[PDB]
Amino acid sequence: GPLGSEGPVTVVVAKNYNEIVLDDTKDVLIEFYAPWCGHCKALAPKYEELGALYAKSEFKDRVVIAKVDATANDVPDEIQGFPTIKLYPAGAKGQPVTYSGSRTVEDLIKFIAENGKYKAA
Repeated sequence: GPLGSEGPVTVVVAKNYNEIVLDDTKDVLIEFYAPWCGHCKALAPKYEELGALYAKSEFKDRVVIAKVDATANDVPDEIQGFPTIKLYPAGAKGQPVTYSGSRTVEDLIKFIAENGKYKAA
């Protein structure tokens, strides 16, 4: 049926991050960010290219690239390092892979691929 619309990576706010990023249906990579975070602005290229490929290649119904505004949405988890990249596997949604977030897609693949249960790589 219908496929595609706007923004590949599922930017799930803290409001739904427990419904989309915390879903055991697949491995979800949540990248906490902000609107003024120059870092996220550099991480988006990978989030749109990876997210798009993850949501439009051979895993669109599998490991999904998620995001959330750590400054626009009150998350239930604390963050000592802004931004952050938590990976909620499809089995370990209770002890995700909290991260700092870098500017590399290769590390992302190996991320949910070594951090993920689905091993999307």
